[PDB]
Formats: sequence, C-alpha cells, structure tokens
Amino acid sequence: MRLSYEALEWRTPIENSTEPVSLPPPPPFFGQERAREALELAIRGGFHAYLVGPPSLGKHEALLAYLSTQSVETPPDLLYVPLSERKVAVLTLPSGQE
Amino acid sequence: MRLSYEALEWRTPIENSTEPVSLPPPPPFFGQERAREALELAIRGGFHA
Amino acid sequence: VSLIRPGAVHRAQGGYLILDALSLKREGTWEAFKRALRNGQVEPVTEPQAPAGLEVEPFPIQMQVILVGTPEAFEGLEEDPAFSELFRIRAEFSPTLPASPENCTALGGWLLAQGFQLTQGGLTRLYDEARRMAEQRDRMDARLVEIRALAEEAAVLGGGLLTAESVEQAIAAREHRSFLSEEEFLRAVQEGVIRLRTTGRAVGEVNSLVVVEAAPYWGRPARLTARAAPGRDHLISIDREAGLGGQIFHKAVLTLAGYLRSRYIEHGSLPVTISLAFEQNYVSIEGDAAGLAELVAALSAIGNLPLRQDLAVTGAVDQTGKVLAVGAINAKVEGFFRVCKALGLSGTQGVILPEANLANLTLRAEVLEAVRAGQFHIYAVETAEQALEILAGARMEGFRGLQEKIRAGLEAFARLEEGHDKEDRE
Amino acid sequence: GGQIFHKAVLTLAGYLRSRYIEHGSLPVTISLAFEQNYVSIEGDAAGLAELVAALSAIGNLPLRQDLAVTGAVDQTGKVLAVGAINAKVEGFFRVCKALGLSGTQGVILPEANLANLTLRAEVLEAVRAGQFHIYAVETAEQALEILAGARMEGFRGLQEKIRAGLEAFARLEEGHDKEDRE
Amino acid sequence: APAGLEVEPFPIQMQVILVGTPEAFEGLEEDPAFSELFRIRAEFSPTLP
Repeated sequence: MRLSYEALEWRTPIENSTEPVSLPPPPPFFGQERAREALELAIRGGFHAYLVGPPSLGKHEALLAYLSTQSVETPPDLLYVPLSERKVAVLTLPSGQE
Repeated sequence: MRLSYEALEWRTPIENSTEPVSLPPPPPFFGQERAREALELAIRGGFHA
Repeated sequence: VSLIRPGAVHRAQGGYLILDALSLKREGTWEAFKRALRNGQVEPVTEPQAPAGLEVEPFPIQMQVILVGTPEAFEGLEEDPAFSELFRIRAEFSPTLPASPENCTALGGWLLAQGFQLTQGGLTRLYDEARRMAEQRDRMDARLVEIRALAEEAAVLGGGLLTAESVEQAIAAREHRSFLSEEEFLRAVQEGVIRLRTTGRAVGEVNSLVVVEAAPYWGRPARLTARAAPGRDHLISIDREAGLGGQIFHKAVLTLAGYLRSRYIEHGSLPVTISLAFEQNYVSIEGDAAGLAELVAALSAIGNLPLRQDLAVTGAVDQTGKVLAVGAINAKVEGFFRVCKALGLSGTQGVILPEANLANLTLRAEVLEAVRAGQFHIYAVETAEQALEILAGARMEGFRGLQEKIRAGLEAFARLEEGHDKEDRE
Repeated sequence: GGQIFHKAVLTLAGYLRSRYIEHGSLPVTISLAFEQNYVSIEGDAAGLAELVAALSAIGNLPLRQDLAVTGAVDQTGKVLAVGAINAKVEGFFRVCKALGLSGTQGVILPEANLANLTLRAEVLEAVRAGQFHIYAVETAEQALEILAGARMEGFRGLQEKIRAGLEAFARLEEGHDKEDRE
Repeated sequence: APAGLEVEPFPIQMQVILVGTPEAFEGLEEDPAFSELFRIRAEFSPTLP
C-alpha cells in the first residue's frame, strides 16, 4: 500500500522556536529504572555491582552523580601499622583518632 | 562505434609558453571546501578534529 | 611503613570504587583485583628490581566495587566464574528510552543542567534527533553524551543558543562532513560508471538497497539482476558462490530458493536456474536485506515481468513469502532518495519497505517534504506478492495476472527442458 | 583468480544460459584460459573479452586479433566500466607499436569509460593518423559485432551463426545420448 | 628509580587534530572512545573538480 504523508510524519510539531525553557534537572538514571533499582539494591546491601550499557550512555557520569547524593557513616581513618621491621598491616580507627 | 580524435582529446590547448605565469597564492584547503569547513567548525568549537 | 603510597582501594574504604572493565581486562590486573576482593590481599606493588618488600598482612575489604563497561567488555569477563560470584548485582542501561513528554522534559532538564540554553524549538529538534538515532518513532536514544555532543555542535554553529535552526545546521554539517563517499558514489552514478536506472521498466532488474558497512552507514541502491534459464533446479547467488556473501546472506538466498521451490508445484524440481547478481558490487554483502528485492527479481526473470525501476525494493523475506523487517531502513530510503535526486525526480520514484518498519521510519525533512509533494513515494508491503504487484503494476489474481504469467514462463522453461531431453532420447 | 574474477565468470555463465534458451540448457562446455598467465588475476576487467571469446568459440566466429577487449559485462549483456583504462590502452598500443602498427589495431572499451580516457600523446597522434582505433561499446553484442565484423541481426548474421553452432553441439550431444541408449 | 615523583596531573586546554589515511583511522575508529573524543571529521577529496 502507498503510505500517505500523514502516516509518515514523525517530527513533533514546534509551536514556538523561541522563549528559552527552564526545566528542573532530572533525577540520575532518568528512564533507567532497571539500573537505578539495581544500584539502589547494591548500595543498600553493600554488594559489588557492575554497570552495563552501550557506550556514550554517560554511565560514568550519572553513576557519580547518583553516588554523590548518597549518605554513609564516616569512613574509618585506615592507616598502616608496622607489626615489625618486616611486616605491616592495615588498621582502621574511628575518625579523629589517627 | 569508433571514437573520433576530437572525442579523445583531453589536454587543454596551449596558446603561449614563453611568458612565465604569475598567480596569487591559493587559500589553504583550496578545492577542499569540506575539510576547510570541518576545520572552521572544530576551531570555532574547540573540538578535537 | 611510612613509604607506602595509598592506592584507589585504600581511599575507597567505606565508599565505592568505580572502575572501567576495559582497564581491568586490558592491564592484566583482573586476577589481582579479584584476589584482593576475595582473599582480602592488597599488597602495594613495587618495581621489579626491588631489594626487599613488606609482607603485608591480609587486609579486610570494606568497599563496594562498581565496574562500568560495555557489554562487549563484560562478555570477556563473565568467563571467569569468580566474576559471577563477586559481582552479584547487574545494573544494565537500556540503549533506548521510551518517547514521551516525560522523557522530553527530562532530556531538556538534563541539557539545561549541562549548561546549554535551550529554546523550545532546539529541545524539540534534539529530542526528534534522539528518536532518529534510536531508529524508532516511539523510542529515543538513551545515549545522552551523543545528544550532548550534537548540542555542543549546535551551540557552536548557532551562536550559543540551541534553536531549531541551529540544531538542523549541526545535523546538516554532521552529515556533510562524512558525505565524501556518498558524493563520490553520486558522481559515479551521474557519470555512468555505476549504471543505475531510476526511471522506466526492465525485466529481472531491481534496485536493491544496501548499506555501506563503514563510516556513517550510508544507504545506496545496488542494481540486482536475475536471469531465468531452463535447466536443473538451482538458485545461483553469484555473490555467494564468488564468496562475497556472508552467512546471513546465504541463509536468505536459501530461504528464497525454498520459497520458489515450494510455491510453484506443477512440475518436478523448479524447471529454471536463476542467477542473482549484484552488479557493480565488488564488496562483501553479509546482510539479509535484499531478500525481497532478489525474490521479486527472480520472479520477474521467471515470468518475463517488466519491473518498475522507480521503486527500490528492500526487506527480508521468509520462505512462506511474507516480508520481514530489516534494520537501518532510514539509511536505505534516504540513500535511494539521494540517488533519485541526483538523477532528477520524475514524480514516480519510490521505495518498497516492509510493513513491520512503519515504526522505524524517521526520514529526514527533505524526504518527507518530497513525499508531501508526491515527488517520492513509500510503499509498505507484508508479503512478497504485494511487492511484485506494486513493481509490475498488475494483480496476481485474475486473467492476464502476474501469477499466470509466472506459470506460463515456468511452463515454457519446462517445455524447453522436455524438448531437449526428448531430442536426446530420440 | 580472485573473488571478483569468479563473480565475473559466473555472471558470464548466467548471461550465456539466459540468452540462449533454444534448448533446455546451454549444450556447450566452454573453457576460458588466459594463456601465458602464470599469475593470479583478481579483477573483472576481462569479462567482456572472455564473453566475446566464448561466443565466438560457440559460433565458430573468427575474432579479429587487431582489437583488444577490456571491460566488465553484467548479466544483461551491458558492458560495465573498468578502472585503469588508460594503462590498458597504452599497454596495448605499446605492444602494437613494438610489433609494428598495421594501421588497424585498436581497443574495445566500455562507453562508460569515455570520461576516464586520458591517453598519452603518442596514442592520440596514432589515432589522428588512423593507425590506432578506439571503439566504445555499451553492449557485448556490439563488441562481438565489431570484433567479428558482421551485423548480429539478419540472415548470415552473428546471432544466427551462434545459434547454428549451439544447435550443432546440441545435435551431437543428442547423437551421443541416442547412440549410448540404443 | 627507588623513590619516584607522584606528579599530580594538569588540566588540558589543547585541541588535538589527528592526521592520517582513511585506513589509518579504520583501525582506530573501531574504538568506541575515538568517536566520542574526535567529533569533527575533516575529509580530503582525493580528486578536485
């Protein structure tokens, strides 16, 4: 059958090409409910996750933006203690005790 | 069909050869409009071309 | 102990260590990393000519590791069962987002946060181009950096403000910067080096549409010729026999052979040998998008049907005759439109594309304007029979029909085989 | 032989099978050989040459050795453009000059290569003097007509002679089968 | 060296303009990061009108 122009037009109509718009920033992983839920679970449980996506999806940047909003207890001041002149170990202390 | 000699000539005829030609230097990327415009865009935007 | 430099693992404690799977796989440090995660062994590396070292006590790990990588980068990494055991949570990004006002607003907000100042026209054009990149009409490309790069080019070319004209200029320049191959092909076609007929009718010739497998995927018609000769049942794909056809192309040719063999049952084996050749090809054809084109070409060769050269036929076909969807339909249709425009639009050129690609048609402004004026047509077919009716300008049913003409052609070829074999016997 | 050469040979076979359907199949086995070759050839620029050679072999048509033939041919029998046309034409001119110009040697090249004909000087003065000819063809039928020096249509034409040769080969195959069966 | 220098890196303000034959980039365009980094393509037409 011959396709009419009406059934072929796809461009969303433009009612004004001026008046610059001001829109609120979207939450990280917008339209990516699967990845955002997986990362919510990984953060909640402390599991090691891994992000998968075709390249140029900005996985590295949204992930950092999403993690920056997170809240965690103050990380302990880990420090190397010499158990001898030959052996050293990594020791974690509460913040400010180092 | 046989091709006549007039249909096989391609060399531009020479009218004079004793006078040394004098011409101004061509702009960079002459004939290369696409490359020149691509570099213009890269320089204007600071992209990596 | 005072000379131990902390690494990424040491400053990731109590937090998250973001890594690229490419670097872990490429640098041979995947084994050491999984050993640090499983056994809690983090030893500061030392140059190979070291006098001695420090026997670092095993170090419990309190971090979360979030690998980031392409699916191809991880497919080289699930081969180790330790990867499945350690990284249990799989966060996967959909290549496309649904096309909706909510996602348009989200894209606008994201681009505004990125620093661009969007007019409504510019945002709408960027969202439409995202849908075009996704190749869908109801889905938009989820590759936000690609859209950000296009937005940056639009800002540069428009003066910093993203208007519809600026985004159109950016897209036009993006097409024009990689247009050299298409310019060369169009010049060759105009000069006559690559002979493509976009007007008139010819028998056994179909302007099959192919996609160049390099650069921006430019579509371009490649004339296909089918020759029906009496002989043993054999569908000869010249490109496949010469080695220019891939696995999928060979599967498509075999599927066409099966459809032809099973469709016409009035003799024994199919009484014709069909030679399908992509003229002027000289390259490897490893896709299945010409199945319908070469099928209608074979049918025309069998039946001596004069096929219209205005219409370019694309789309795969199964062995029951039904046209299946193909990808990159936008590229094929726009390439054929470019080739028609170079030779001049006669007001009857068109493209025959599968009915399943109604949702994959995101044609440019020029193609849609040509369709509006009637200078370019788009035909949607569900079965190969409809494609043949549209090409030959007749109907299979009824007398003087295409089906009866194909039957008559097959009967003539079978009679020629009969005559030769009887002459052999007598 | 490269993949393109095999494609050209298959295209030639398809053209021969489709054009001559007077019998249930092409009743001739044609062997095409580039003699004194000893090196792989990968292009399809010889499609028209081997097509006219095979047609002459079928029809017992004596082709002129004065004219060289270049250019690919599709299944429709339309001569296709080929690259390095200047190199081929000048090479044949050098060979003709070394063996002495007889005033009739020439080259048959596709009509689509007229834009690509940028020949050396000596070839051009040879053409001026009438010592070298360049024939542009767009159909293998025209190339065969020029080589064999006869019109394809009509009585005592090349087409009828090709059909007669094919008929003779078919009748001898028929005689073989009939004798063997009986 | 026994004790190296932990040189902290510096911001980049340069623009990179690679030059190469089409097949020199054919082995380099298959890297997905190349497309994202180098956006502007400057094509040189091998023949001029």
